[PDB]
Amino acid sequence: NSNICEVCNKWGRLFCCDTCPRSFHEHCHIPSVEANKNPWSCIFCRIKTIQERCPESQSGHQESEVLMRQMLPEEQLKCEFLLLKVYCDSKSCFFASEPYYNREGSQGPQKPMWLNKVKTSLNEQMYTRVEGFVQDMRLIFHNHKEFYREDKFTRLGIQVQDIFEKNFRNIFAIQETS
Ligand SMILES: [Zn+2]
Ligand SMILES: [Zn+2]
Ligand SMILES: [Zn+2]
Repeated sequence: NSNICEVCNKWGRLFCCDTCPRSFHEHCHIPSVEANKNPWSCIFCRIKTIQERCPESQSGHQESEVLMRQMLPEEQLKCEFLLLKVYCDSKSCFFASEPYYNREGSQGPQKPMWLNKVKTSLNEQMYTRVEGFVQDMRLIFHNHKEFYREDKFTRLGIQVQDIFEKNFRNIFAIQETS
């Protein structure tokens, strides 16, 4: 197994996957690494299994259809993995915890949103469709763009949104377009 957490790239108390060489901190893995389960398979392995069981699940899809899917076990897992892929980027630190807004010439957003709030919402099964999860994720970056206006710090939101959107297209097998 790897000697660092796959998500945060630090050593520490790590749990090792039995079917691939990745390792995780307890709360870096999503869902949080399970108490028992020998062997244990990480979320990367579980996602790969879905694809292997149904190769046709990788044919192209329309975003509009994906968003309307109910949050059954497989779509729940896919959103957990997409969330994890965002946390894997170090720039996710800016969007992880609850923000506050006091900047001359800007007003805070009507509906603040952050990664740990989405994490909790997934854990507590508060989304009924894929749409609910994707809307909250996109709202994080949209709030950031709006608040920071012409400050160059707005680019952090563009960067992390791009990581989200690429991973969304990959995980849910969105039809490639020009
Ligand atoms: Zn970690
Ligand atoms: Zn694994
Ligand atoms: Zn199939």
